[PDB]
Amino acid sequence: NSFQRVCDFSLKPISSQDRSSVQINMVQLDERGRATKDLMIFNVSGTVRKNGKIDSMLYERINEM
Amino acid sequence: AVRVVPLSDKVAKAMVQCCCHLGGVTSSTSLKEYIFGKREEDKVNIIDIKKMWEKLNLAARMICSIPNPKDIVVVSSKDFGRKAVIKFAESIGATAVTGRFIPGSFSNYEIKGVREPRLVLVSDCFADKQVVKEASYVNAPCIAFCNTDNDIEFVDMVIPMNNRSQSAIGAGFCILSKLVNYMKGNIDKVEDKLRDHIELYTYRDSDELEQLYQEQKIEE
Amino acid sequence: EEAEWFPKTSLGKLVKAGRITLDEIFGHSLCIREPEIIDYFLKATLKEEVLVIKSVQKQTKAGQKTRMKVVLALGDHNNYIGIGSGVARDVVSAINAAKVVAKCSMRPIKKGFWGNEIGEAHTVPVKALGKCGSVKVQVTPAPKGTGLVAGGVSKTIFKLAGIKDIFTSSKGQTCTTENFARASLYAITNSTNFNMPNVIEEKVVELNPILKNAEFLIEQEQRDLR
Amino acid sequence: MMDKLANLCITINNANRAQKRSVVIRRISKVCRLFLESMQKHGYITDIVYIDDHREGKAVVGLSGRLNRCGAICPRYDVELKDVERYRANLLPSRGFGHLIVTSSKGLIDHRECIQHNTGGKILGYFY
Amino acid sequence: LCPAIQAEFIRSKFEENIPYRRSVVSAIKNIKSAGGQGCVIEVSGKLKGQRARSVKTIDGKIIHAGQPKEEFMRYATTSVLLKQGIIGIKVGIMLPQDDEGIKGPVYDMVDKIKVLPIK
Amino acid sequence: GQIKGKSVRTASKVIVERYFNRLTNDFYDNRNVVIDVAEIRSKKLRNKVSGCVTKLYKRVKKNGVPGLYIKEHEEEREKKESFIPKISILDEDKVEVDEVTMEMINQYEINGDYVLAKK
Amino acid sequence: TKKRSNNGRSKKNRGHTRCVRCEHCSAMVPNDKAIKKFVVRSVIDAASLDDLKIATIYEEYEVPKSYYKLNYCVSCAVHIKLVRVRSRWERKIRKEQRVSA
RNA sequence: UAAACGAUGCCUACGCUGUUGUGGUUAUGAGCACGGCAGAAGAGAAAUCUAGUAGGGCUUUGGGGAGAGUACGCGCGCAA
Ligand SMILES: [K+]
Ligand SMILES: [K+]
Ligand SMILES: [K+]
Ligand SMILES: [K+]
Ligand SMILES: [K+]
Ligand SMILES: [K+]
Ligand SMILES: [K+]
Ligand SMILES: [Mg+2]
Ligand SMILES: [Mg+2]
Ligand SMILES: [Mg+2]
Ligand SMILES: [Mg+2]
Ligand SMILES: [Zn+2]
Repeated sequence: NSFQRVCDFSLKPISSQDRSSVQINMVQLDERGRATKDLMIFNVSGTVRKNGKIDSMLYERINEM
Repeated sequence: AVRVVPLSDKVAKAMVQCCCHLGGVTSSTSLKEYIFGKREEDKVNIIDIKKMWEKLNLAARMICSIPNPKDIVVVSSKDFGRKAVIKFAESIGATAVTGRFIPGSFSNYEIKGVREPRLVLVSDCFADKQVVKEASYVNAPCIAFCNTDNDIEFVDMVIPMNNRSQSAIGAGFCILSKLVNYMKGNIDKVEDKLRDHIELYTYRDSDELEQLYQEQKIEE
Repeated sequence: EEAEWFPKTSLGKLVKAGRITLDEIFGHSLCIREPEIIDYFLKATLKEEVLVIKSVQKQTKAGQKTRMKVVLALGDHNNYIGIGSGVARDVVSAINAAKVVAKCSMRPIKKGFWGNEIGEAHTVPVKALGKCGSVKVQVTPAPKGTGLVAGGVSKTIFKLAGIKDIFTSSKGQTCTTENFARASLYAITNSTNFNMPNVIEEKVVELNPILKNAEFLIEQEQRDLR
Repeated sequence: MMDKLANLCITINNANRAQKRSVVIRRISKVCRLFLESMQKHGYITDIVYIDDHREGKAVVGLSGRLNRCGAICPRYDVELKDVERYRANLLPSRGFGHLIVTSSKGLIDHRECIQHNTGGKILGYFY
Repeated sequence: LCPAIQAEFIRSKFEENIPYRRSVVSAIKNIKSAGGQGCVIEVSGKLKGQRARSVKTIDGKIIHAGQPKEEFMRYATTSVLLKQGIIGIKVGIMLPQDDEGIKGPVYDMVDKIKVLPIK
Repeated sequence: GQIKGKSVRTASKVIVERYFNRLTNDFYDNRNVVIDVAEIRSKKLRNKVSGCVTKLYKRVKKNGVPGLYIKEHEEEREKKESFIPKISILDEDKVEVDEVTMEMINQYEINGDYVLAKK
Repeated sequence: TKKRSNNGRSKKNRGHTRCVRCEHCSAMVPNDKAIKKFVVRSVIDAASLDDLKIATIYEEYEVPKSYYKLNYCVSCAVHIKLVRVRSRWERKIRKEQRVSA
């Protein structure tokens, strides 16, 4: 439904109006370092983006994984 | 740890000759995490190699995620860094913009010839400020090469590298091109074609090209 | 007599082909940049009301040059509302202009219960505040069967949004109709996005529909060309 | 000097707005401990450590994504059980969730436990 | 493309007691739909009270200056008598270019430059 | 007060960008080319255009005009850009480098043939 | 409304400063506010140096210079055109002027 | 008594970055006290920011223009 989108980095809902929200998709590495059909997916709000804070935060979470 | 395509000794050497690691004198709270010491003689900050390889790998990964590669838009509005974009985009199937980025050209339907982006790439993003600003209206991520003096709000992936020297610009673009091709299986090893490509991308004056023409013709 | 719509934008291609629904649009926070997109789904149902007409003036060597400024609301009495202003030489032209702005700024409005979850949801979920210029508005949930305790302009807006009971308070220069209209629309909007205790568990994830349908759109690229 | 229970609240409110996950709080008293321990029972904060520095005291805490706001009331008004719902309606956003904390002869308790135990007390603070 | 017809459509609607705005808007649609590349309409008089005014409308392309005005531009003027006084109507239309010379001039304007495409 | 103007200048640039292979230094040649390649009706305008074309041609020839694209020059540029120097700094296996870099090498045990810059 | 962030003067962290007198009209002006101008002028004009070369008794001669610091009040500086009115964004630009001769 | 003005009360908090000063101290990496400057984010009717966040403590003080900081009484002062 219309009310089920939540930001991964700031843990609050994203409103339908936010032009600066974006979704980031990345592939997963294969054995011997090649590519695969499976995707990482992140939903990120505009508030982090206006500040500049997203650069470091994403680097943290790829390490967490 | 992050799963990254392995470093190889000649590649490492290559970047060091290309002077990728020489930052400026200033630094920013966003970029402290990439520096590893300062030159006692010069006050120049030195960039961490292992981190540079990491974010280069991370960029490559997400370039692979978007079908119909034409929808990737590469921009770089400066000579001294021009031809790199023109070749790089062809190596992956992307579209490009070369001169002044006409403001409104993503926003406004009437301005022809530039596609609605799904991913924007920028080099030396002190110029091309408009491009980073405008992509924000159309829900596109942004990837930029950047240096310790400068800082950006909307850039999602900041690849750290020298951006103020023609040696350096060539190195970043040349390597990243190869990774994207490798990740897809278009090539079998990355050390294959170093001095050929890295030179092709490197910027040269008209005055040099005259000399090289005359030399080449004498050799022919 | 009528003109057929050719979609100017990528999302526009999907709606005309019939590959998408209006909840999916709002759910993924996609931009709307063609009014026809809203017409396609809601044309049969939209009501509108003009909140204010006023005359504005610019002084020149020759005299005052003058124009008509109109502000209105579009809404469906169920879920959707949007607010729009336009300026033109003529009151008709101004209405045409205002409607474009309204359609490009429609939003879905959530609802809730004053007490227990018996029957249908009828009020705003949570007490919230909206600010525009010198004007501040606060909305509070209300028991079923109280009706709309609301001032002149804001009352129309709650009705179009499909709210049945509310309590309202207000501060500032409410004579300025544009500020009072925008502030009240922000108040309900802010209430819908409040971080409810359940929200973290209700979370779902999906790939963006424009990336999901890339194959079809690539066929449409070649079909237009050939 | 600032009130210690006021200082606690502003420290966590600002850090939450700035999107930090953890903070150090610099001056701690007996009721500050009990307040934090209340927020842990209802799952608003996750991890607590106390540092025994011989200089007043200090705490390190992990914040959850569920915390929107908290605050202290000054002064600490006395309330009969008849009065508490008035304060509940003034402070909290909804009838469905959130906590108003009251000190009593039975420790810190919330506005629901007041009905169960049949006791008023003194008003202390709130969170949602 | 005949301004003398359209002006009499306008004059009729005044006697039919229909607002000038609606009447003029209709006239402009008819002129444009029939292929005119632009037109000008002015109404003048005791139109909305005791103080007289004139209201002028422009659409598309209209030429005012030089010899190109004598070959592309067509004009008509009329007036309607009402209980309060005479209301005057001016209509001007710019004809389309026409390679067979029926609807307008064969040769396009003297100042237009066109460069041919390459093989 | 003899300024070509925006119509004349636009037309002239389109002509040089597409017919450079047909033009020369001479006004009288250049006028025969524009009489063929363009639809200019006014006698005064075709003289203005042909005069403007000669001036552009001599600029493009005597080291360049920016923001003007000539196809056969793009061909020359590409063939020139398609070259690698004999001289290189990539193939020398030995290197001298800063002291901090030696400590960065030490912290990651990097294999090679690095030496301190003598300075 | 407040036109300048620094109130048009260079005083900060002080109560009071010494006054000086305007070169053109002798008005009192605070030292931290006065418009200042530096001059280094040859005693002998450029149009005479070619005569000096035949007039002097010495093998070589260096002309003596004269040195001045001048102070002006706002009204005089504007009227003599040492300074001019500037737009709302230009007002913020600060650059050192040339030494006069 | 002053346009006694940074027209911004006093203690005490929580708070982003870069740069430049003054005085001590230094594992030479930096700190502590007192400043200037330039952005950001929030805020505000805007201009702008001693103005961000907040039921921390205590004092002064305003309530549409005028008449009026004037009349009568009182206290200080040689008078003003
Ligand atoms: K007249
Ligand atoms: K003073
Ligand atoms: K000054
Ligand atoms: K006073
Ligand atoms: K001080
Ligand atoms: K204020
Ligand atoms: K008195
Ligand atoms: Mg003309
Ligand atoms: Mg003034
Ligand atoms: Mg005091
Ligand atoms: Mg009063
Ligand atoms: Zn003076």
